[PDB]
Amino acid sequence: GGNSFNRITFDTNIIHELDGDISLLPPDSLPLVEKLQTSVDELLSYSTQKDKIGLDAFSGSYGIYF
Amino acid sequence: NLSWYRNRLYVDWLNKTAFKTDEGKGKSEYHYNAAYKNDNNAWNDNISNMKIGLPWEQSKDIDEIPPIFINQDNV
Amino acid sequence: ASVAPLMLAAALDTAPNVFGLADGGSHWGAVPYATSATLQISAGLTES
Amino acid sequence: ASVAPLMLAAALDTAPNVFGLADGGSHWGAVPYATSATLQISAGLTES
Amino acid sequence: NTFEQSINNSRLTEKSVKSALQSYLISYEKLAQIDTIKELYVENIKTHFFLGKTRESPCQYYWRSGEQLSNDSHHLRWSEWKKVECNINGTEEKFFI
Repeated sequence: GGNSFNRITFDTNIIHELDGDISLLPPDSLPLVEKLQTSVDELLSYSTQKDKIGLDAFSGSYGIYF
Repeated sequence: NLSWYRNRLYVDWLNKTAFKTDEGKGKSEYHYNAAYKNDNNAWNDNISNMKIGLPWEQSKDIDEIPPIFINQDNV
Repeated sequence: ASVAPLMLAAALDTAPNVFGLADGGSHWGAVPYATSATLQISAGLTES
Repeated sequence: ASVAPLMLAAALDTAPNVFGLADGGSHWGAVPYATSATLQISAGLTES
Repeated sequence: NTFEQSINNSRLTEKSVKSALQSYLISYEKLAQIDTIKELYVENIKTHFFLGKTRESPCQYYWRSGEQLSNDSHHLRWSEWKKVECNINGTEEKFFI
């Protein structure tokens, strides 16, 4: 006829994870700010890259930044 | 008041101005604000001119008043 | 650092200003003015 | 010397303007506009 | 690009690169708080699109995209959070978006 239509879908909320084991969330940025206030050597170290940032979390949604 | 939160320095303040918005009510909404010093000594702005009614009705001194302090409001 | 205060000022200007039997006072084009001013600041920054 | 009059003008603009059964007139984003203008003056000063 | 042209001195010190590193983490900490609201899966171009609000009382929405099938592998080809520019960012209240 010469038109299209959508659906409004009122009142949506926070999406935590995508469908099928994909998380949209980053790891916690608070310990990186804790370690900014100390030296750079206590931040750019392997012990801070182990527990605070994952292996699979090093890739993924926020992976370009890491 | 100053407050040290998320390894930052928050500072929070209200503003004594009436703002009858429901136009039957009195002392209906007051503007509340926040900010935080970053580690470049630069001030960002969390909340910035959000309208909140007073917890206490009318008295200069009350007993106890904590704010929820993550984006919400109670005593 | 002079980019976020312009967008915050244009956010605050869209709130209504006059009360008490005169609704309104909200500047309608404030967010596009801050978009233009922010983009001018970005152009001057890149030329610097 | 053109830094303190901008912050004083933005202090004075947040006072209410219209009286007599029309509350308000206070420019809400005036202090962030003066922050942006002050920081532009500081950038031009440092490049000078 | 902000980091790369902040350490662009001539006789560098470690203070300048640490200051640019601090500015990088301060800029990252804002993007690490973006709150994903609205999704959209385009089927022709095999992409997701997200709409993300930040945690301020002014809204300041953003957008990003994952650029392939969600289960082609573990990885989507993601994108930087970029700001939606016009007319959403006023301090108003929305029925829908």
